[PDB]
Amino acid sequence: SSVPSQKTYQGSYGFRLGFLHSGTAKSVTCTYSPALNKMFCQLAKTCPVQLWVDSTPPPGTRVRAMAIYKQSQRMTEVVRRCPHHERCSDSDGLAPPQHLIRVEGNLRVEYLDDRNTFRHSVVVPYEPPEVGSDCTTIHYNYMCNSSCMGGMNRSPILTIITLEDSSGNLLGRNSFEVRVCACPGRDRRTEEENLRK
Amino acid sequence: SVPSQKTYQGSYGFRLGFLHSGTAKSVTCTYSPALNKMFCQLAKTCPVQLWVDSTPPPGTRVRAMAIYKQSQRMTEVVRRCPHHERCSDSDGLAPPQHLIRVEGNLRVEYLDDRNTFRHSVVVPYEPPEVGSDCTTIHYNYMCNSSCMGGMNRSPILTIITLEDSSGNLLGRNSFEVRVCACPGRDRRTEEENLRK
DNA sequence: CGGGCATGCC
DNA sequence: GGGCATGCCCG
Ligand SMILES: [Zn+2]
Ligand SMILES: [Zn+2]
Repeated sequence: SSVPSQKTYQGSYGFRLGFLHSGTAKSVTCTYSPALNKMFCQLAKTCPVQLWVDSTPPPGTRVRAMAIYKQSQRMTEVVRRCPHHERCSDSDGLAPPQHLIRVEGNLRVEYLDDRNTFRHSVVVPYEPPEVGSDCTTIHYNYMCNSSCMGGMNRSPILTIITLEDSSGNLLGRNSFEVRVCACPGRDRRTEEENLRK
Repeated sequence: SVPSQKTYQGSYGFRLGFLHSGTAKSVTCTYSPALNKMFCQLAKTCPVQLWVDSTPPPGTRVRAMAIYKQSQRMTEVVRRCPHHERCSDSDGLAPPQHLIRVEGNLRVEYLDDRNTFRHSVVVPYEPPEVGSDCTTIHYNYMCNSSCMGGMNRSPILTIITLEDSSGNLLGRNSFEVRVCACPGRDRRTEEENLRK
């Protein structure tokens, strides 16, 4: 019916994202390309995303992740797990089986299947960093490959990360492209080389 | 539990023939005598010829069923993967879960077995048309051998049985099937892997 | 159909 | 990491 905004918005708290530096060994479970602003990862493997802010949002602030198709031809379509993976019983105990994006390690995670847009998202309460740290790290998992037939079917996606108050009002927004694939190092390297040809 | 795959020509001298289609990369259906194996593309016509020495009785039928070839999966029902089951490729006769359809036969019947839950497709036996010495059935395979959540790279066999009207066996033959994007490429590859 | 390549897997 | 199996796009 409509399309979510993907416009970078630092907001009043100076909200931005950070990623580890991981390298490009042919596989490697998760690697991020600064050149492409694109995460490359394997199915069900830890994808760390760092949340950086300048002030600190109030308690009750939430951090939401949602996938959308990058291409305008599919952008109104909801990003979901393919029929196979939806039915494969790899439940972590909380994530519903149709959801592409999961959060690891957080008892307070909530999954939303919006009644009106039909879009899936996963949301955790915002927490300040630990002592000795400058950022909050969320561990995401992507539960289908970009290639899965009947699901993403090779269509590229964006993950939109939004900072929101308790009622769902926008406080900040950032995004990154993601490719979920068998060989993240190889594929990251390939796409970076295509940028130099 | 596993249906028999024992070849028997039975009293009517029942056996199968296949077109001799060669190995151009993407030939739609091609059969390897050395491998007794059909290689074919998803949803493309796969002609299977029925040859008999004498005409079986009125009411005879011809059934096709797929089974897994490897012992570790032989007990599992062969079915289409979750994706293909749900794609919009119905012919309005075949159940969406069934791997094997018959095209061009309004008298086709499909069965899910009471006890084994295996799928099959059955058509009336018809004698060859005038000028012909065999009867051709046009099968279609509706999932690739490689499909995740289904065959998932496990080899299958198709078992063709000739049956009387009550289902009693008159004859049986079988062939391996690989459903794939490039049947010629893949046949030539397999036949080359036979050699030292 | 199919050269050329994308993308699974070990 | 290499490679090889095996699928898809658009001419
Ligand atoms: Zn999937
Ligand atoms: Zn399939």
